[PDB]
Amino acid sequence: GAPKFERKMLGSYPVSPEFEMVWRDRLTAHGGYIQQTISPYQLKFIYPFWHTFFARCWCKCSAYAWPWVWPGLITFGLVKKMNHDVEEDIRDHYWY
Amino acid sequence: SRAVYAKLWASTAQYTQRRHYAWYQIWSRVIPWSVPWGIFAMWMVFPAMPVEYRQALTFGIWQKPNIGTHGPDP
Amino acid sequence: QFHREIGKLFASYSNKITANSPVQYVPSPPTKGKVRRALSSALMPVWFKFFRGPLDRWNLAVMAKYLRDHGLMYDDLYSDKEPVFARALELLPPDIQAARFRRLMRGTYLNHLRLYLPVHEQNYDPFIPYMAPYVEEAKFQLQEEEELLGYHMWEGVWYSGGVTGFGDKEPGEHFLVALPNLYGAGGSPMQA
Amino acid sequence: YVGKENTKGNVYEGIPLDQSILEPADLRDYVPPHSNIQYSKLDNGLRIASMDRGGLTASLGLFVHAGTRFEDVTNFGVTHMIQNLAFASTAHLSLLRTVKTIEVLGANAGCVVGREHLVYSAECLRSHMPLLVPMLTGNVLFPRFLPWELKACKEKLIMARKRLEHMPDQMVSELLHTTAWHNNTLGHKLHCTERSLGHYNPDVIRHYMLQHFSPENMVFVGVNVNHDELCTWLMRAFVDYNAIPPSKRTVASPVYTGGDVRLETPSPHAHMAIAFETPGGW
Amino acid sequence: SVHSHNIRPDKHELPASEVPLYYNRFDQADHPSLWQLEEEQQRKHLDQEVTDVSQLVEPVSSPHQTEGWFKRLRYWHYKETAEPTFPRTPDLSKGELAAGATVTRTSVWHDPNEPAIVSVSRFAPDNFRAVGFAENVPNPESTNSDSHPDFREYRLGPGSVDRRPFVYFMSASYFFITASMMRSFLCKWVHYWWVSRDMLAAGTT
Amino acid sequence: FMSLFRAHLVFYRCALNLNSSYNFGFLVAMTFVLQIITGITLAFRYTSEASCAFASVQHLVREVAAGWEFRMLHATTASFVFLCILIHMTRGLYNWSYSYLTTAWMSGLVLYLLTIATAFLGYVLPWGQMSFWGATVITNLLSPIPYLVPWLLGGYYVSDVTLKRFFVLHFILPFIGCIIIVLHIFYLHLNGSSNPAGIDTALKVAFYPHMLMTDAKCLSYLIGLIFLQAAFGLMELSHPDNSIPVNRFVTPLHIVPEWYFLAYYAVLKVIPSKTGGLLVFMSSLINLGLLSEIRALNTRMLIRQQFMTRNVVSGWVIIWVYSMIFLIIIGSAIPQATYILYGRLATILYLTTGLVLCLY
Amino acid sequence: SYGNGTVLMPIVRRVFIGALVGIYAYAATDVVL
Ligand SMILES: CCCCCCCCCCCCCCCCCC(=O)OC[C@H](COP(=O)([O-])OCC(O)COP(=O)([O-])OC[C@@H](COC(=O)CCCCCCCCCCCCCCCCC)OC(=O)CCCCCCCCCCCCCCCCC)OC(=O)CCCCCCCCCCCCCCCCC
Ligand SMILES: CCCCCCCCCCCCCCCCCC(=O)OC[C@H](COP(=O)([O-])OCC(O)COP(=O)([O-])OC[C@@H](COC(=O)CCCCCCCCCCCCCCCCC)OC(=O)CCCCCCCCCCCCCCCCC)OC(=O)CCCCCCCCCCCCCCCCC
Ligand SMILES: CCCCCCCCCCCCCCCCCC(=O)OC[C@H](COP(=O)([O-])OCC(O)COP(=O)([O-])OC[C@@H](COC(=O)CCCCCCCCCCCCCCCCC)OC(=O)CCCCCCCCCCCCCCCCC)OC(=O)CCCCCCCCCCCCCCCCC
Ligand SMILES: CCCCCCCCCCCCCCCCCC(=O)OC[C@H](COP(=O)([O-])OCC(O)COP(=O)([O-])OC[C@@H](COC(=O)CCCCCCCCCCCCCCCCC)OC(=O)CCCCCCCCCCCCCCCCC)OC(=O)CCCCCCCCCCCCCCCCC
Ligand SMILES: CCCCCCCCCCCCCCCCCC(=O)OC[C@H](COP(=O)([O-])OCC(O)COP(=O)([O-])OC[C@@H](COC(=O)CCCCCCCCCCCCCCCCC)OC(=O)CCCCCCCCCCCCCCCCC)OC(=O)CCCCCCCCCCCCCCCCC
Ligand code: HEM
Ligand code: HEM
Ligand SMILES: COc1cc2[nH]c(C)c(-c3ccc(Oc4ccc(OC(F)(F)F)cc4)cc3)c(=O)c2cc1Cl
Ligand SMILES: [Mg+2]
Repeated sequence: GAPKFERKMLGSYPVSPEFEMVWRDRLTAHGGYIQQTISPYQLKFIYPFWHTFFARCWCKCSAYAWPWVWPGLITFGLVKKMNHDVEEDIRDHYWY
Repeated sequence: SRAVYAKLWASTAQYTQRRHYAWYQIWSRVIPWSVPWGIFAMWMVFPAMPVEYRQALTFGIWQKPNIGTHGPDP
Repeated sequence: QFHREIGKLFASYSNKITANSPVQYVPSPPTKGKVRRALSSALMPVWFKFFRGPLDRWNLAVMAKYLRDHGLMYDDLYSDKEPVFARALELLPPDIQAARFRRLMRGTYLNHLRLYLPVHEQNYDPFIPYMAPYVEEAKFQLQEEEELLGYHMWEGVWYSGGVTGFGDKEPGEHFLVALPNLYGAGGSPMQA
Repeated sequence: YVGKENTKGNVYEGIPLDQSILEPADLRDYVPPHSNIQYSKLDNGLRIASMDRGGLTASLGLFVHAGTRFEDVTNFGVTHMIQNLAFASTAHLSLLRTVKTIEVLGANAGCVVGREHLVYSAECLRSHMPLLVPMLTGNVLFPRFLPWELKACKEKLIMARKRLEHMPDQMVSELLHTTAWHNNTLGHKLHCTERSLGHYNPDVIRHYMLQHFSPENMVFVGVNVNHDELCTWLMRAFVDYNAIPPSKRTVASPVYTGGDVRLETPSPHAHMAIAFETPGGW
Repeated sequence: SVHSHNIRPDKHELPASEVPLYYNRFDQADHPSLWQLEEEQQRKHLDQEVTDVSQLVEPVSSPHQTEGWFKRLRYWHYKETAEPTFPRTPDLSKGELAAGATVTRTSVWHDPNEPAIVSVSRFAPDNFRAVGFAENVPNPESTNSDSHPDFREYRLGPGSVDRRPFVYFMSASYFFITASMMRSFLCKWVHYWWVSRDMLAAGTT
Repeated sequence: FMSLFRAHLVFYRCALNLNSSYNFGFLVAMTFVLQIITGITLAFRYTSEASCAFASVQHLVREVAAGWEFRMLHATTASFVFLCILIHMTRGLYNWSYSYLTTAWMSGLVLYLLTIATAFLGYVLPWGQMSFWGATVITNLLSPIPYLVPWLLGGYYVSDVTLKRFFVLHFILPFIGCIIIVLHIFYLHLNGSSNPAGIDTALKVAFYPHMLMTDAKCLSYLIGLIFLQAAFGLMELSHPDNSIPVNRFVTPLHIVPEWYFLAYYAVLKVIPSKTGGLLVFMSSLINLGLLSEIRALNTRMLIRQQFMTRNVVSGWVIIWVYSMIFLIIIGSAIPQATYILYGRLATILYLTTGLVLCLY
Repeated sequence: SYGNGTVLMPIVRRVFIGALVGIYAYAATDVVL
């Protein structure tokens, strides 16, 4: 949950059992904020996914390139070198 | 005075050593519980050992049961 | 009296430490040995130029680009689940606490969309240590408490008062003290 | 106590208290001590006075001429705040280590606020005097007044007058002062009010101490101590650091007005008090 | 609570304002403080000495009351039957009780020679007490009877031997018997787990 | 218990930047449910008697209505249990989740060992050649421990008595696992879950409906892929020799266990010593458990973000993953000197990566 | 530290470390030394 100095409540009404986990993670909104949300019944909800497709795909694929792909190519190459030495070792021992 | 303040600061310099002295005190109170648990363990595995070994740990006291069956063949 | 003899050994080693303790600051001794500090200096011009040097420089570039993409500072990466850092956050003044709150909100939103910030919003140094004065004061407060109160393994009543009895103070945080009530509507420890 | 060197245990085991265990080397011919008061002064102006009666428990006290009669409409409650922050963190010792070390020594200490004087005091075995002197003088030499420590003391600051309401004798006395010297000098209240919380910040406190807590306005007293040894350790507490500098202050004369005040409260008795002024005081 | 009351109309169990079951004779005090005088001027049966069951006081209640097929118990007091809009008016001259609906929905409390505010002040439940109250209802002084023993008869006082060694040898003996029982049950479970007599023989050749 | 249901599955608040990497705990749970349902159903017609076990499985498929569906679903879903667990564990090592979710990590490790033992017991039940000879071998690697083998079997060899008791244990252990899942969740919701960025944040929303619909979407894919594989047989998840009756005096030409046990079976195969190979087994588990105390192993204060994004030095978990894949290939190969050489190369990486995770 | 009841994990930490030091020391003496 949250730290003790954040869990402190301003009100006095008792915490209801269905809300025990909500108030175990209370966090103070330091400085305040203003929130605006639209009803899902009044939004386009598939077009936004494709409108931002190229930007999202660039971000994900760029992050994964070095750390995942570069070790994978090396592992693939080692798999081929291994299989090339096995064949040659079978003929140097059993073939005439 | 600075001399007084120095001695008060140093009073708690050996924290690590005092925690080690705590280890000794507690482990000395706990370690005797190994005897009850040890007796029960040997008590449980005694019948799974060979007859020759069962007579050694008891100084010849223990012997096979005599219930009146499986006697010598004439 | 076997306990009094062991206590004599502890006491002898204790008095020796005290008699050899300086009364002013003295630099700590070198850790690595002379044999290890000689090989490093001999291989340094080659090891540093081609390996260790570029490793250090790649590391800082990787960190800086990730933080700037999300609008974050390095110190924003520490958690309030650390006792030291939690105490430090309690000591902050309003203006610094508000800016951290806002950066953390914005960075969660950007990571959700997976969209970079524009380059002109990334023109800042993310490695400014804005938490340092409060971290060093927190360490001092908690080191005092531990030395003055936590120098022994204290006994206690077991499974009484909502706690286990082995040192916990906040109730219901271990499985063997889970489920405090069968009937009723329960309650909050923060409303006692 | 990391182990123990001595291993002889209770060497008086089995010996009842109707029998003495002393040896001839423990006997002396009594020599009375110096029971008259001796006087000394430091170069910064601190006055010192002590007397020895031969006891084993000493009493130590630091008196400051800075009571509630010196407050004004922008300061009401400041002397009570300083009393509740006594033995808090100083430049060379934290709050926790100060109060925990006094307890482990077996001593008792406190701070009491009044209308003309503030007093810090402690009592302890007479061999611990050098250890207790700095923990008394530090409150007036270099207190820090940390924000988070002021915020932890704000609770006990209001519970004083609340606890005063259910103490009839103390309430009649306060009402007598507030009514005798209307809005001046000896008529100011001792404790804070909810209004006082509007100026409970370090700058107001530190400004009050700079006007009243100079060494010339302080006296130190001990009982069951060696005079020369007390002077040496008091000199060592002030030699390396700078004290609040002196200041000239004019003391306003009290203005007696008299009057009448009532306070209804659930009680089976009717408390009544009538008084007059004594010209000149002490 | 999880229990509901059963206040409803009933055609066979008539309302108490018409069939009370309990003996319907009550005295009435102008102010309930007067009952303290009744308690000091009336005699109590429990202060007389009787020796035989045949001399015990006879109840004023009649045994003939509840009737019906397969009704085993034959005497009751109270019921939850609903009271109607216009209940029967109690007859105070015969000692009948006036309480609840029979005060609020009847004119039983009117008195020609008194203000209404004064008359109705005497019809709170603390103003009525059943005949026989002062003579009968017990008020015990202890849970213990002087005809029965208590700890004074059984206490081990000065000159007595210490019991601690015996109490703990009693408990220790129970435990070394119960420990042996457990060890035997576990050893038998392990044997059952091990090879059987038919397979041990097949291995020998 | 409905206030607990709404507190933990309706109003529980979660960080907005969660994604599919945080959905595989639910999928594992659902695989247990499916196994319990299909398992109990198979038990109504299975025979533990060794002389008739193999035949009871075939008769179940060939004669009983829908018998093929419950048999093939139980076999396929078992493979998906281990794939989900592997992805589940790898997320934790990528995000250093064990830093503050300590008892959640330890409880999870116990669940993993319980699932390993359950799967091993179930694979012996059909009583084919691979059932018998795989149990004989895997139960000999435990020979260094004295008398830990002849009792679990109750005989001088994997006889008909071992089969009866493996059935009862296999029946019971999954329900014990369900008990430990409750502890697992207790230790998680004590602290709250982490997020992909590794930061604290107040931008959280309720589980229902936003996050509940992501779990539901993933469930659809799982059910569709299980049925696809079960009803058409696209991949080869089972070995053909287990379609042959047991023969105690004829060893098959190639003995290899299921794919989810192959990698560590290869490690133990390239180490010649039998006692040294079992010590290697303990050290690996000990390393995983020690990660629960990673905060204390160095005085520098750690961070959850590990900075693998765009980093050419990669991360230790990624290097481990490829070493595991490399060993699955070695384990599936015929013994040959060249295979043994490279297998030892990969074993060093497999073990060293675990140890260095405790360094920072 | 003072104030919490996490009292078993510090024991598990010291047992695991010790076990590792013994496994890799028993293998070196058999292969190297
Ligand atoms: C390969 C398999 C995977 C599937 C195929 C590949 C994936 C893409 C398929 C195409 C679907 C997307 C089409 C374009 C977007 C449509 C929505 C929209 O907003 O468009 C207008 C929008 C602009 O319009 P606007 O004026 O701004 O706003 C208008 C709306 O009001 C804006 O309002 P809104 O934003 O709130 O949303 C409007 C809403 C309203 O949409 C409608 O118009 C309502 C339509 C109602 C029907 C819904 C579909 C149900 C179909 C079920 C199957 C048939 C059942 C019947 C019986 C069949 C019997 C055989 O849209 C929908 O609900 C979308 C419905 C379609 C869902 C996708 C169905 C695909 C599968 C179909 C077959 C079933 C699967 C096979 C199994 C069966 C056979 C074996 O433009 C875009 O969104 C941009 C378009 C570019 C994106 C498409 C990119 C395609 C290429 C990438 C994929 C390449 C292959 C995979 C590569 C990766 C793997 C290697
Ligand atoms: C005031 C009140 C007074 C009241 C009246 C008096 C009260 C007392 C009267 C009592 C009369 C007797 C009553 C009957 C008791 C016995 C019968 C009995 O109970 O039998 C059991 C009874 C049948 O017994 P059994 O199995 O036929 O008995 C066969 C024998 O055990 C056969 O066993 P075995 O042949 O397999 O093995 C025997 C072997 C076993 O041997 C061993 O296992 C070990 C032998 C080697 C030991 C090596 C020791 C080396 C070190 C020596 C150190 C020497 C130091 C010297 C120092 C000198 C200093 C000057 O022992 C020997 O050979 C003899 C020992 C000779 C050697 C001498 C040393 C002995 C050990 C000493 C240890 C140290 C002691 C001191 C410690 C403290 C100081 C350090 O079983 C039942 O009735 C079972 C009923 C079903 C029970 C159901 C339970 C519940 C089931 C549901 C469970 C689930 C729910 C949980 C429920 C939990 C509930 C708690
Ligand atoms: C051609 C052949 C035809 C054959 C068929 C039968 C033909 C019969 C024709 C008879 C014509 C002449 C008589 C007409 C009488 C009409 C009475 C009437 O309607 O009520 C008027 C009138 C109705 O007015 P009401 O206002 O309703 O009054 C009701 C009372 O208030 C009631 O309340 P209460 O408070 O006044 O009374 C107290 C109450 C409450 O008392 C108690 O709760 C106390 C109980 C204490 C018990 C203690 C027991 C301790 C000892 C235990 C021993 C060990 C046992 C366990 C061990 C067992 C081991 C195996 O007592 C009772 O509840 C009495 C229980 C009587 C049980 C008798 C049941 C006999 C059943 C016979 C079998 C029937 C067929 C069965 C099904 C067969 C298969 C389909 O009732 C009365 O005035 C009272 C009359 C009561 C008469 C009862 C006895 C009648 C017997 C008739 C003869 C039966 C002969 C059967 C054999 C024939 C062989 C050939
Ligand atoms: C039309 C004509 C036909 C063509 C069209 C297609 C036709 C086919 C049908 C249609 C198909 C398409 C239909 C539309 C699909 C729409 C949905 C969609 O796109 O789904 C993607 C979507 C991605 O999730 P997201 O929320 O968008 O983003 C999550 C982030 O990526 C998480 O990232 P993060 O940054 O938040 O977390 C950090 C970290 C945290 O870690 C994790 O999240 C866990 C670990 C992730 C890595 C997984 C790999 C490690 C496990 C290895 C397993 C070994 C198996 C052992 C057997 C080996 C046998 C030899 O995760 C990562 O690092 C993830 C990035 C991994 C990149 C891997 C790069 C590989 C490079 C390979 C290089 C090769 C070089 C050599 C080349 C040689 C030849 C030249 O996933 C889902 O929605 C899941 C739905 C299914 C649930 C699973 C149920 C089945 C379970 C079995 C499969 C298990 C894998 C499933 C994926 C797991 C992803 C985490
Ligand atoms: C509830 C609401 C919902 C509605 C109602 C639901 C109703 C149902 C709920 C249940 C109701 C009934 C009550 C059930 C009570 C159950 C007991 C209970 O709650 O205890 C919790 C209790 C925690 O209590 P707590 O209040 O939370 O905190 C206690 C302290 O105050 C503070 O302690 P701390 O916080 O400092 O540290 C605590 C930490 C302490 O952590 C530890 O001490 C470590 C424990 C795990 C160690 C093993 C993990 C792997 C480690 C690496 C490998 C090591 C190998 C061994 C060699 C080591 C080096 C010598 O514990 C944990 O992390 C928890 C782990 C969970 C363990 C649960 C297991 C229960 C027993 C059943 C075991 C079955 C195993 C089957 C699988 C294996 C089959 C072959 O847990 C324990 O302390 C018991 C630990 C037991 C460990 C058993 C390990 C067995 C496996 C060992 C490895 C063998 C490998 C062999 C391989 C061979 C290959 C051939
Ligand atoms: C996580 C839970 C479970 C797993 C991983 C699991 C795994 C397995 C596996 C791998 C097999 C061998 C399949 C084959 O190759 O034929 C099997 C068989 C079997 N299992 Fe399960 N099982 C689980 C739960 C259960 C439960 C709860 C039961 C009964 C209550 C059960 C009953 C059976 C039966 C009767 C068989 C023999 C039929 C057969 O081999 O097809 N299983 N199990
Ligand atoms: C039957 C097996 C398991 C089940 C049913 C299960 C279930 C879950 C569920 C539902 C979650 C929350 C959702 C999620 O993060 O996916 C979770 C989280 C977690 N699990 Fe598992 N789990 C299992 C095995 C494991 C194992 C083997 C480990 C590690 C060895 C583990 C460690 C964790 C951790 C560390 C988290 C918290 C992740 C975070 O918040 O960063 N669990 N588990
Ligand atoms: C860095 O990231 C990781 C490191 C990992 N390290 C290890 C050691 C394991 C692991 C644990 C237990 C286990 O159990 C065994 C079953 C069977 C056996 O024996 C045999 F022969 F295969 F049947 C031996 C053992 C097999 C494998 C992992 O899963 C694992 C996963 C990830 Cl992601
Ligand atoms: Mg650390």
